[PDB]
Amino acid sequence: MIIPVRCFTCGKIVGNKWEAYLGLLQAEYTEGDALDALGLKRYCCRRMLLAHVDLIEKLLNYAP
Amino acid sequence: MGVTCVSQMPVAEGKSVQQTVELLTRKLEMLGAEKQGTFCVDCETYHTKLMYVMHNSEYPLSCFALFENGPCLIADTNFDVLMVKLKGFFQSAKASKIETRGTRYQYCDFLVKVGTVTMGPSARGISVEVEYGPCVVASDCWSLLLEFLQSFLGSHTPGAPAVFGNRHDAVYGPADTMVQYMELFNKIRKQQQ
Amino acid sequence: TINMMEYLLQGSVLDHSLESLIHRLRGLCDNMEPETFLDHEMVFLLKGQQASPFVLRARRSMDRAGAPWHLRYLGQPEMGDKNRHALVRNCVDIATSENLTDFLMEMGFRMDHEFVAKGHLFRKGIMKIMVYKIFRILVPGNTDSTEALSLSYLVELSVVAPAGQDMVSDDMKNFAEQLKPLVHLEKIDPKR
Amino acid sequence: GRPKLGGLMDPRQGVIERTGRCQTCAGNMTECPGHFGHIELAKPVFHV
Amino acid sequence: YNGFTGRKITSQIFIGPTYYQRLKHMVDDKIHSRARGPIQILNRQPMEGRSRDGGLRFGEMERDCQIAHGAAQFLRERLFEASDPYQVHVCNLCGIMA
Amino acid sequence: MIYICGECHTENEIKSRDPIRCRECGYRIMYKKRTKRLVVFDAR
Amino acid sequence: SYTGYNQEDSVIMNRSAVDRGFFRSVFYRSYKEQESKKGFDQEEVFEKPTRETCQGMRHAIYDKLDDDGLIAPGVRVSGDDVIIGKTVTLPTKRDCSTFLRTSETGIVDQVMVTLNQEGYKFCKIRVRSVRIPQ
Amino acid sequence: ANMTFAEIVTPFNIDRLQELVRRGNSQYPGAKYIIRDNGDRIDLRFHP
Amino acid sequence: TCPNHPDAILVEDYRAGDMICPECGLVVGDRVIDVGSEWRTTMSSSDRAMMNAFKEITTMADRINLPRNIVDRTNNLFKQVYEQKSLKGRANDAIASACLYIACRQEGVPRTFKEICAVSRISKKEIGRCFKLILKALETSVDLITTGDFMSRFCSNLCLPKQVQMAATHIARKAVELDLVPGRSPISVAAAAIYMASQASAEKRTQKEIGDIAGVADVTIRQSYRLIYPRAPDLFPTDFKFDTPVDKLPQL
Amino acid sequence: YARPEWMIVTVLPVPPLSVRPAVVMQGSARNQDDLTHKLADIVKINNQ
Ligand SMILES: [Zn+2]
Ligand SMILES: [Zn+2]
Ligand SMILES: [Zn+2]
Ligand SMILES: [Zn+2]
Ligand SMILES: [Zn+2]
Repeated sequence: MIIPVRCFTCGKIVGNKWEAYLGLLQAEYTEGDALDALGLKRYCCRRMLLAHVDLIEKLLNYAP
Repeated sequence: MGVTCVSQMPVAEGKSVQQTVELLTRKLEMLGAEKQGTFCVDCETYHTKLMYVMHNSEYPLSCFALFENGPCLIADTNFDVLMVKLKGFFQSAKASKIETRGTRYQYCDFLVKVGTVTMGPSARGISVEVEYGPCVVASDCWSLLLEFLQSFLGSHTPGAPAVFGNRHDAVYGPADTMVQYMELFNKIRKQQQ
Repeated sequence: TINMMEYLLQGSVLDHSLESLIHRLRGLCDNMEPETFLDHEMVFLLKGQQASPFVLRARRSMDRAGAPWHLRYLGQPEMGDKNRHALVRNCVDIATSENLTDFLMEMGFRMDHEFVAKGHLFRKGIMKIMVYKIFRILVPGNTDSTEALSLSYLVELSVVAPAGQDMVSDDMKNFAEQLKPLVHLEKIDPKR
Repeated sequence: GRPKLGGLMDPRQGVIERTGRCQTCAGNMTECPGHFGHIELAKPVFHV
Repeated sequence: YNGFTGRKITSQIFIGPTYYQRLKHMVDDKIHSRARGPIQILNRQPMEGRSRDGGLRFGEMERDCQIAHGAAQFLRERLFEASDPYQVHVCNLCGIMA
Repeated sequence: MIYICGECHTENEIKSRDPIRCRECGYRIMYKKRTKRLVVFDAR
Repeated sequence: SYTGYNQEDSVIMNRSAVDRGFFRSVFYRSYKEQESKKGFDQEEVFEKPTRETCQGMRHAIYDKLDDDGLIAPGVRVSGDDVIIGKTVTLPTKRDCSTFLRTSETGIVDQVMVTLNQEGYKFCKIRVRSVRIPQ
Repeated sequence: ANMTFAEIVTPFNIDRLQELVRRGNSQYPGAKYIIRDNGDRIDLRFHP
Repeated sequence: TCPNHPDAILVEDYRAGDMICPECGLVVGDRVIDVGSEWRTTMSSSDRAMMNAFKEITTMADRINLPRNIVDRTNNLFKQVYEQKSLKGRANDAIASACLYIACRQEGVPRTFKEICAVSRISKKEIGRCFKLILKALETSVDLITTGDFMSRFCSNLCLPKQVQMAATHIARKAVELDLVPGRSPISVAAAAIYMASQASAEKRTQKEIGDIAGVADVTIRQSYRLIYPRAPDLFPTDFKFDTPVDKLPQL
Repeated sequence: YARPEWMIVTVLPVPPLSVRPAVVMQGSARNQDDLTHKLADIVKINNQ
């Protein structure tokens, strides 16, 4: 639902890069270029951002 | 029945509860005192008024039930069994049990016992009892207990107890020692902090 | 602790034949001089919320000086098998200090009925045979004046067994059988 | 409201309530195997 | 590299990202045991009660398997002792019990 | 006994006898508020 | 073929990944209980019973339930636990409460009370249990 | 822990079975029931 | 019934379905408790008549969308009355209609006698007579109806806003408290209050409309409204948005 | 072991309670078995 804190494979901190990744995508970076700028070199970490679905954004549209 | 005195000695400084007993007991050993076994005093409570039942190990078969200012019954161990059988009828209270467990040191006709009233699982405090078996008379054997205490206890030596109370030729009793223990226990339970 | 069950068989002897029974018991029983005890017993009942009042029996030996009061609790009858031919009750026996009356009253137990029992006690092995004449006590507190509840004397055979194993009743039945021609000791239910 | 002799729920036939024992074999629910009853037919009846 | 020893594995492993799914079948929901549990009213046989302790069906195929094994005692245990043991008093003269 | 209205999210005390219904909203779906008893989670 | 524990359509999972939430899941189970006043004097009511008031009860602790007979959200529930305390008046009042699955061990997620299509009060209790891959 | 095997008490295994009984049903390995020569069953968790 | 424990309460167990003495643990009863059930985890003339009455009750209830709980209460009431047999001379349909009315009253959502008659072939007079007889037979009673009981249904059927419904309820309750409508039927008072609120709000409903929904003649509504009109500003809620000022409300 | 006359039903056996045990439903409403209901039928008809 929300970006995982750690990369499942190697445990790299990945939970603080979702907003920056979206900002780069808005800034017109390709997905790979944005991942490289964020510093995710291992494809295990790149998978976290590339394959993430942020369902929490839509879940917040329902009144509490 | 030999005149006895029990007092609580604060651990002081940062000395751990156990660390202070270890040191106080070594100080007693440094009186030429020789260990003469082990002593366990386990007491349970009832919220009925309030009932107390205590049993020193020094007395092998007796169980003492004390009703505050009211009379103390010295009874056999089957008394605890009667108490348990009544239990459904009886009140129980909530984990107010208090126990002091420590070594017994004998110094030429004086038995000194230093123990940590461990409440439940956690120790807090210290009880010292000095008994004199030869001294049947009491209330004026205070000079003796006081001199011996100033010898080893030094500071925090008690200025008597009220169990001696009114001056009388009344002999000291095992009930009186139990009343001293009950006042000491009420103080540990409530001293707090 | 294990519990102590008391096996009791109760029977009566008229006064005229008391001498014959005394001589007979002395012969069958162990060769000990007769006890000739005299005692005062007061029963205390606890009127709590539960309907059944706890009954504790307190006994003081007036005849024997310097002997402690005895406090006992007697359980409900556990008799079941017809073959046992004995009354079984749970029992706890505790010696108590003289300040027993005050402790019980402060606790809340209330004195109910008082009796004075005088008679002879004889024993064979574990078995104890007590022959006594119950005396009613009148006046609110005292033992100076007593009236006889009956001309006859109750005879009770009691064993305080540890509750381990059984056949304790069988031994009792055999001993009771010998006194049966002189006096019919049988298990009589307390009810009526 | 109690078992009656000669009725369908005859206490003789077995145990009625779990905390009870039948009057015939004095056995509890597990021990008692149940005992048969009978009905007298005023007229003979064929067996299917 | 072998995790236990750190030595290079002689063969080169085929490794990469693949999309896997966790099925609803968890061992937690499927594990169940029965040991001297509740029984029903008439059959006096096992039935699940307040748990998954309804036991396992010792079917005809299992009966035939134990027959082939020749374990007569075990078969009798499974079908009689484990399921619904019972004893009755029967008259020798007339076979009907009473 | 506090219940939260499912529509307007209003807390209201309700007894065991009175009907379950929002005091002001009229909405008939109620949710119990989280228990005051504190539950410990191991962050594993 | 690392250690032979993946043989025959088996799989070896990374315990560290599982610890990091890998393939972790929620299991929500919903229990619905309705109180029905059907019968001359056979009525059901949600309430926490007492070991003496009712005709019969169980050793299971009923302290979890609230004054309304419903377990509050956020309370851990394991086997032999009462989530809904119901009493059906005996034609005393017999205990008609409902329990959970013994294996199940979760937290009461959401408790709602409403009137069903029949107009009878009923409660839906969603219990949440976390399934870590194992 | 749920499943049990009834072991007959022998002087060979008296001490081991006593230790298992002391452990009881609470902590595995332990025991669930004790059956006397009378054939009666005693529940260890109910009677500690 | 622990043999060694006279009068011992044996605790039930779910693991094995047995009752065990708690002080010794002895298992009294092997599998005796039946945890599966204990733990929840040619027709006779009388019965045929009862079945027909139940079918009629269900039909009448569905005509006005009454809940199944009210239907069940009506069925129980009809069973009691029918077995009591003090109304054996009265029609089963009339008994069923009166039982339905009593069930609504007891459940706290009363329906007017006219409302029940609209769904029942039995007339209002017969329904009322059977209702009185049923009350006497059951030796029970029904709480007196109040104006607020019918406000929800009447306003919803008139499609009035929630504010208008609240205003009408407050007006009727305050009028009853002030005793401006002594002896007047609660339905008539509620209809008059609803008319006042509707005329004071944007959604205006005619006397004929309100009478049609409420079962009350427009003339009766006129009488009640005339009784409550002088004190309309007092009756109206303080925080009410008057589309038509209370002074300019219709005078009739 | 088998006489032809015995084939005709003159005395009808009544199964024990264990064969057709009474069930409890909706509280304490004892639900008599189908065998109990049928036995009630034969009892009524036989008495009539
Ligand atoms: Zn990574
Ligand atoms: Zn039987
Ligand atoms: Zn035979
Ligand atoms: Zn709301
Ligand atoms: Zn027992």
